[PDB]
Amino acid sequence: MREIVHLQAGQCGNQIGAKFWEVISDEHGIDPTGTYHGDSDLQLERINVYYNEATGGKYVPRAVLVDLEPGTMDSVRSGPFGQIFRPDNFVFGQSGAGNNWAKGHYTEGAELVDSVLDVVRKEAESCDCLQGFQLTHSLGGGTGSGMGTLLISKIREEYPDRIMNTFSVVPSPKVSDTVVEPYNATLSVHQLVENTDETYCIDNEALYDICFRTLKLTTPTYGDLNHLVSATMSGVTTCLRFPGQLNADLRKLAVNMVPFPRLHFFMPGFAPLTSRGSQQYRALTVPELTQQMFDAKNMMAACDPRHGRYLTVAAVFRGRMSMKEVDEQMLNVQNKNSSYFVEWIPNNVKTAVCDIPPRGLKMSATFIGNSTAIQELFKRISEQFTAMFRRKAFLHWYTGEGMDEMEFTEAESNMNDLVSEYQQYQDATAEEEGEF
Amino acid sequence: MREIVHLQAGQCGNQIGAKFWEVISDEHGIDPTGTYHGDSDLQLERINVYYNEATGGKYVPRAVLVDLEPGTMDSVRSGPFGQIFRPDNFVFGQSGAGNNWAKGHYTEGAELVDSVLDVVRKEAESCDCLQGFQLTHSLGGGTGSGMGTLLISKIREEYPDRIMNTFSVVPSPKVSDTVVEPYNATLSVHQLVENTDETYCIDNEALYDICFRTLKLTTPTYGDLNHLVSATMSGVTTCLRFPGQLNADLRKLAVNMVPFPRLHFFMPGFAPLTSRGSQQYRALTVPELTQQMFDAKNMMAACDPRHGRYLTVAAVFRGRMSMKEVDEQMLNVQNKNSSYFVEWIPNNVKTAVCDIPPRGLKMSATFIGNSTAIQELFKRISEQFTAMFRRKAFLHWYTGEGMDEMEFTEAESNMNDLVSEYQQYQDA
Amino acid sequence: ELAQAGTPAPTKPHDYRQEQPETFWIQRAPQLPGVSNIRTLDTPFRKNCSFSTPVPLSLGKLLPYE
Amino acid sequence: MRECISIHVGQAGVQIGNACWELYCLEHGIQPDGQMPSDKTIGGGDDSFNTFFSETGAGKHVPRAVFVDLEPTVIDEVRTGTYRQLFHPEQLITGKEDAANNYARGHYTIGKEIIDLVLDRIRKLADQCTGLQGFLVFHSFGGGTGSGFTSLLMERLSVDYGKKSKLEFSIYPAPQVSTAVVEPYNSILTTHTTLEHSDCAFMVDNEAIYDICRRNLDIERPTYTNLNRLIGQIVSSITASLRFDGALNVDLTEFQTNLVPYPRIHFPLATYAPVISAEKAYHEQLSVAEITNACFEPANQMVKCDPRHGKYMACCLLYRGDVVPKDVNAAIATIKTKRTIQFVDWCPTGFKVGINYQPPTVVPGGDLAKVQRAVCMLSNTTAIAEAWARLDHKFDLMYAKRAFVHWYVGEGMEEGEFSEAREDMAALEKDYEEVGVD
Amino acid sequence: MRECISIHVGQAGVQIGNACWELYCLEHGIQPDGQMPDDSFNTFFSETGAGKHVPRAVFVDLEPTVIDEVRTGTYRQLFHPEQLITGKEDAANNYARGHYTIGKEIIDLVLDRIRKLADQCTGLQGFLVFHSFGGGTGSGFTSLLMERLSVDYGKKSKLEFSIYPAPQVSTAVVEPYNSILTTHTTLEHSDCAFMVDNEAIYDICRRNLDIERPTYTNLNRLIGQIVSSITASLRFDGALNVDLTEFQTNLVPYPRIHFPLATYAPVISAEKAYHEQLSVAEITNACFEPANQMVKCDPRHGKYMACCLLYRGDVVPKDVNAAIATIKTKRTIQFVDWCPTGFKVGINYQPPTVVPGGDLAKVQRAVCMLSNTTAIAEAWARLDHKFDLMYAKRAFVHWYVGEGMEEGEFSEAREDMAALEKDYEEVGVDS
Ligand SMILES: Nc1nc2c(ncn2[C@@H]2O[C@H](COP(=O)(O)OP(=O)(O)OP(=O)(O)O)[C@@H](O)[C@H]2O)c(=O)[nH]1
Ligand SMILES: Nc1nc2c(ncn2[C@@H]2O[C@H](COP(=O)(O)OP(=O)(O)OP(=O)(O)O)[C@@H](O)[C@H]2O)c(=O)[nH]1
Ligand SMILES: Nc1nc2c(ncn2[C@@H]2O[C@H](COP(=O)(O)OP(=O)(O)O)[C@@H](O)[C@H]2O)c(=O)[nH]1
Ligand SMILES: Nc1nc2c(ncn2[C@@H]2O[C@H](COP(=O)(O)OP(=O)(O)O)[C@@H](O)[C@H]2O)c(=O)[nH]1
Ligand SMILES: [Mg+2]
Ligand SMILES: [Mg+2]
Repeated sequence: MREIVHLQAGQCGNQIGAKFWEVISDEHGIDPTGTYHGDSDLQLERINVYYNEATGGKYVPRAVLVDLEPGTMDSVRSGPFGQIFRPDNFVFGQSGAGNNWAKGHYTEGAELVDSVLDVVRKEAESCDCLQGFQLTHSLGGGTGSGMGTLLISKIREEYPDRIMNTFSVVPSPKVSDTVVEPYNATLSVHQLVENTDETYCIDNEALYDICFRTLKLTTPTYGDLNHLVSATMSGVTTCLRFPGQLNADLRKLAVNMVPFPRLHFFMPGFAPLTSRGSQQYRALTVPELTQQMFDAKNMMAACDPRHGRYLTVAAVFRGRMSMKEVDEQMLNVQNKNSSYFVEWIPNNVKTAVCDIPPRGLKMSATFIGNSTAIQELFKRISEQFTAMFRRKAFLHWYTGEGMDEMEFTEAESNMNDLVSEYQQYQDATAEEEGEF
Repeated sequence: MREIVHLQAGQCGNQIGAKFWEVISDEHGIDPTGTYHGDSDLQLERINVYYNEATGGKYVPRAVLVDLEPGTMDSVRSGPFGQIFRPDNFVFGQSGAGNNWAKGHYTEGAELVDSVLDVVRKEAESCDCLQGFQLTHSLGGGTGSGMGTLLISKIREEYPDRIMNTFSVVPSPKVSDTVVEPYNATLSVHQLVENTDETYCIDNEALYDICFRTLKLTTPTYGDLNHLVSATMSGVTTCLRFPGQLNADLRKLAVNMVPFPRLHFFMPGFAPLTSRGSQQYRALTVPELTQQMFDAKNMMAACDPRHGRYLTVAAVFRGRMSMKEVDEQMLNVQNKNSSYFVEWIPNNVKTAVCDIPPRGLKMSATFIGNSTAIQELFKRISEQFTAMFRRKAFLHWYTGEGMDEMEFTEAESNMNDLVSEYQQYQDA
Repeated sequence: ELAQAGTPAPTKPHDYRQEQPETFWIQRAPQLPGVSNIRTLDTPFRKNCSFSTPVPLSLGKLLPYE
Repeated sequence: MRECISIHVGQAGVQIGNACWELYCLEHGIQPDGQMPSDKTIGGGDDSFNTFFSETGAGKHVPRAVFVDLEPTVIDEVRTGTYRQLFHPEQLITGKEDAANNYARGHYTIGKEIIDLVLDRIRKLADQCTGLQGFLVFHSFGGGTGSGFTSLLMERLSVDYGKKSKLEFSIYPAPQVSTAVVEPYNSILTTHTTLEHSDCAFMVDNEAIYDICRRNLDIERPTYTNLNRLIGQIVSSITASLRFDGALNVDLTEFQTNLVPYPRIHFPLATYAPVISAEKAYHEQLSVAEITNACFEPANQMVKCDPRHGKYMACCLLYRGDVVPKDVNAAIATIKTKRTIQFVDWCPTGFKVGINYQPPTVVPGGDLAKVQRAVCMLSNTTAIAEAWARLDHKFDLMYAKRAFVHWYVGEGMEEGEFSEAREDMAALEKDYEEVGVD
Repeated sequence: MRECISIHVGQAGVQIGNACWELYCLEHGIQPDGQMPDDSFNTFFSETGAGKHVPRAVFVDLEPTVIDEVRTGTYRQLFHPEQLITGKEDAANNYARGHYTIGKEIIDLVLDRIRKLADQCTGLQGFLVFHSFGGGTGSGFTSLLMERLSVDYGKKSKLEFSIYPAPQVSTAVVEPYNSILTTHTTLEHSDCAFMVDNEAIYDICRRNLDIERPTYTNLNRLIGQIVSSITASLRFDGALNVDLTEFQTNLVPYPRIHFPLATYAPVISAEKAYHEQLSVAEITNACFEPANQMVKCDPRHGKYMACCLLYRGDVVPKDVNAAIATIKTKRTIQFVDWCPTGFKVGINYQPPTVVPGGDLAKVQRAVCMLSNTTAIAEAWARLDHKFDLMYAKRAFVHWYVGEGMEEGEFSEAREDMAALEKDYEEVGVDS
């Protein structure tokens, strides 16, 4: 009735997507074979949001998995929870992109998109009332950022009056493992700023930082990093699937956050995260969620909001709970932190409450934060791209595939206009009106 | 409701806090695991003043531990009452100061304050009405004095309209076990006099003198010294937790004991101290408490008020008792010694009474005293500082870490002005 | 002087050139992201491409979960 | 499907191929007979051997490699020895007379007779393969066949196969020791076929392996068998991303993107860590942070060149065993803080990281220890410019008096090859200094 | 977490290293294989993926005739084979050979090995340097090893336990040239430096331990007890623990003076251990007696500038403060007028351990003192007399000029020694 079609691009997208379907099948009570083994009756009331009915009482996900290397597709097939996916939806090539954005966007990925859009159209038209799409990919690769941005451009032209989420893994300076990351990054940010409704910046430094000093975790494997990524992406759309006292889906969240269509780069965060040696020393109460949600430790990007200004924020709560404390605690942090919150817009906090908690927890919360402090990542990508493009380094790997040198120049101008656009809104006088 | 945030700085601050949380968890009936195991209802009525609420009816102290060396932190966590503290409250640095005030205050303490001010703001905003703070630190070492003064200097502007207490281990001439100790004492009193509501002077000479003359213990370990000082530190905030016939919180003590804003150096004592041989033979009577207190041996500093004048006097009593004998005896000790009190302040006595006695004891008393005799202490520190600074001794450990020579000059001049201010009330 | 204990006794039989060392990956081999189908008794980290090959250019193999 | 055709040309190529193919058989469980004892009845999910072996209906697995040589005296050891049943009879191409330390003899005179048979066997392997990653070349600069016949081989392979990857494993002449006299002539006339006709080219010299196997593997007098074990260990580590499943997978064209900033600059530096004896493995703690610094240590380099006087341009790291991603980022971090090494200002993040699960194997009678962790590194450095200029001085010193030129002119080539191959090498050295300017 | 990488250079350095590391193994319960039959061992022993503990020490010598019996003896399987660096052709008691000619071929191997041990320290307190002033490798090689370590590592702690030549009996004749030419170069390249003298420890074992026929080995066991008591507070917990930096900053009034004296008490035989009363007052009273000194100089002619006490075992802080109080009143001791309180007190819990075949006995409490004293000038001023007497006719000078050093290095080392003595006296001059 309100269907979200899932899109996975690249090796990083498939590792995230495999854990995401594992975390919400447990939430809805689905065995790896495909049937339903649960204890409540409201788990099947709204299950067509992500699942599609099959014969014999079997549920298959509404996901398509796309890659340019067949090695990942067999791994995500033969994984712990890879049996539930329909084998038609596994679309793949034979030659990899090669950590090259030009191969994925112009030459190699230009032939794979004919097969992908036929499957996407086939799966989206079957919905009675399509709600929107959702994509998980990484900007540091070739088959996720080269061809994932092409999937962005075709879908937005075909389905204009639809809402599209993306979960972009923004590249990181300190734990970078690929030399040509700023080449792949700045050629894709222009595609995400023009043809995407919501963008969430998920960074591997913050996933490592949460797993080190908050969880006190010994070995933070990629499964543990994707465990945090699947947390916010399960919790952001929990008002769609479960009833609550104050319901707000992702479209109502989109209206209350985005003041201008060029400002849609957000920051996620999951509130109730404790370590094994400190959980039984802590009480689970609404002020304890609000304190752990708003500090800069739990932000899932390399952005410190102290340098910037919080533009507009969310809190999506989960659990049976009395929302005086929800209506009081974010007012208290509104009145205290006067400088961090921009005074040009009053009472910018958006509130939603869902009745059904996650499995095994009685209370939980999720954060979405639009801040001007996101512009320091684009400036860091700009300076690393400027310092290397000026010497024409690694350029023959890109200019030999047909794209000329002016695409880089306009990619610089589009990002420099973006970082300046955030800068005017950060330093703007509210109590004045202009020439208009 | 009215909540006190505890601070511990340095090895001495950690040892004095571990014993203090050991004696008031027994006062409020708390097992080593943390669960309440009591016998009355008055104990549970006021717990939020010092403890938080946790899952399963557990209480964790509202305390933060600060150190620059993990060696003392491990012994505190491995002690009898080390499980009750939250592991997030422990803040340690990987490189210590080494009895140096400059390391703790300028270079090494600058990086570590971002975590402590994160943690102390994290749990003080959870108070519905924060009553005040509390600090315990030692001036004989730079771990808890260089940064201990910087923590005071950072918390003052952040929380202006509060009250904070500090328990300073003021160094001694005969128990002087570090050479650069006058540098650590002088440069920290300068910061202490300007940003502190209330100060306490505790000296190890007086703690050794008490356990020798009074308690008759052959081996006075630091646990016995921590027992003696924490019996007063619990004894000063009893009106907040246990109701009495006449209550007096820490702000009510401060308004009657600080007549001028630079005069807040008080020296404490504890009245009912008795040996095991003399325990059978004493009689628990109200004049016995004030006669064992106003004895000059019983004090907890290396100074004598016989050389000075009692500016103001406070007494806090513990136990269900008659207060007519309290008013009679304290008037008697005020009038019989007419030369040890100032002429310009009549009724130099502040009195408080708490019903609930300390555990295992019938009646008790605690005394806070402001007197001119503290300037004897400050001159003793300043005469050793000026006998060793004037030859530029040990100056390369300070002038090479980002400190010019003018900080030493202004530290002497401010201390010279402070003893002159204290001196003018000895005569006038 | 005095008595020194020898090398500790091996709890399990060990032989190099045939034995795979204990790793975190081989401890959690069926539960890892990135691990293909497990049909080998020697190492579970040998690649399987039964699902990845097209319908032409394929020998008759065994698909996973089939 | 993914798979590489490895060619071994020269007497150095055959002897490298023997010690590397005995590693591949032990890694996949292949007997010298060619059969696989495992998968006797069922269990055909294992296809990690598909990159190097071809399955036959009798269970025989033949390698997809060709052995090319002009003298039969070293190739008849392979036809007689313990691996006489594994190799195909027609994949060991044998000439009649050797080039006899001569570029012109093996390029213009003798090298034109067996070229058609080699290109026939390559086409049979190329028609049999379904998806080809690239060609692997194993040869030596100093020999007649390894320089002369190899030079015509890359030009004929470039005309036939255009976009195929061509990796090179060349035995560069050592600076002070060697085994011949006309090595400067043979090593400077082969610069053209390694400049325009090679996608990647790893240089190794024998004496930089000699001191490594003396002071690290604690054996007092190694021989050529011990050199080829360390040389063949790197090729397994490069191709381990294709064969064995891992967390991060690096294709052949994956590290070419991250190590070739310009087409003129495709000369990385190969090194391996750890290289320790079974004596020292009992004593030394072996960790991820302690093996990523052995690659950066100039004493453990495999080319006699010092990166301290050079500067790094790009780096590629390949890990084997239990190397969790936590200690990868912790050890790369402290590499960036130390100022002994230097990076170019136009490459801010110079690292490429690949992680594979399967630890390396050992051989019976071998000298390396059975370890859990390993790392090989391929780094671009300006310190190749000082490696070329040392041999460049010896060539100009020899050519001033015009020695041995009558041995080259009389075979069919002009005398203008010496001056031309000197000039473009000088332009290549002039190229390397300019890129190194900050 | 804490670490202390020792370096041993010279034949005296190897012989001290054998006695020091035998004590370390028996104190921490280490077999010579390196096996355990708790993380106190982590400051000296590195863990291994085989369960072995490898010491954090580097042995350096130009003589192969003393490293081999380390490689052959009881601890032949404990030490890593690359930690025992051995040169060739010796140094032959020459500063010039050990510095300019022979020492420059093996200095790269030592600094590469130091890097391979200093990459394992999350936090390193400092290096300990053991060397002898007399021989060539302890003099020549240590002189430029200090300079290269100061350039490579910025402000890491550098402690010295040097062997100063005895005024009466010694080994060599050219030892004044070797001793002076290092004292000039250990001024600006050393953080702290203790001195031990052989003939005083000969007097100690003669009249206290009742051993009338000792060797270097009975001597070297006493230095090992001192080094153990220095790092005792680092390894094990105590009432008032002390790190390397604390007594390093409590013993230098001025940067030019970093030369304290190390004494030990009690040092008595097993028969006298049954009789004597070992209280903390009776062990601190023996450190002030000049007959129980370790350097042949009397502090009664000098002045105490700073002092550090290291109590070990069944000690009480109450009786320690009483023993300090009774010392401060007598007039045999004398402190300077600008230092009213010169004491630093360290207390450790664990009693010292003995080794079989030793000389000491079961003791419940011990003390090690590090007092900076104005009595050491008579050691340098007499060595100024010995050197200038033998430099007067330029004897043995051609043995030094022949390696490549200028004659003017001798003259500038004389101006450095004169300036160090004229730096020295004004601190002893009262106000
Ligand atoms: N690393 C290594 N190099 C080898 C080995 N065997 C031979 N070489 C190299 O081979 C060179 C000698 O020339 P060859 O390659 O044998 O000459 P060729 O390829 O047979 O050509 P011709 O002898 O002229 O017919 C020497 O410089 C060695 O560096 C080996 O086992 N390992
Ligand atoms: N205190 C002390 N000094 C020792 C001991 N053994 C040797 N020495 C000193 O070492 C000096 C002689 O130098 P050596 O240590 O024998 O040899 P070296 O230092 O390596 O110098 P070269 O002989 O030139 O190589 C003598 O003057 C002794 O003072 C010892 O056990 N204790
Ligand atoms: N958070 C997260 N990051 C991942 C995961 N897998 C890979 N990455 C990151 O993605 C980067 C490489 O992406 P890549 O595989 O080249 O993207 P692709 O080529 O589009 O598949 C690396 O720097 C990894 O840190 C994952 O499961 N979770
Ligand atoms: N009264 C008292 N004094 C102590 C205690 N512990 C240490 N001290 C004194 O504090 C001084 C050393 O303090 P130190 O450990 O350097 O403090 P820090 O530098 O802040 O860690 C010594 O002179 C002791 O006399 C204690 O538990 N009680
Ligand atoms: Mg040949
Ligand atoms: Mg010697």
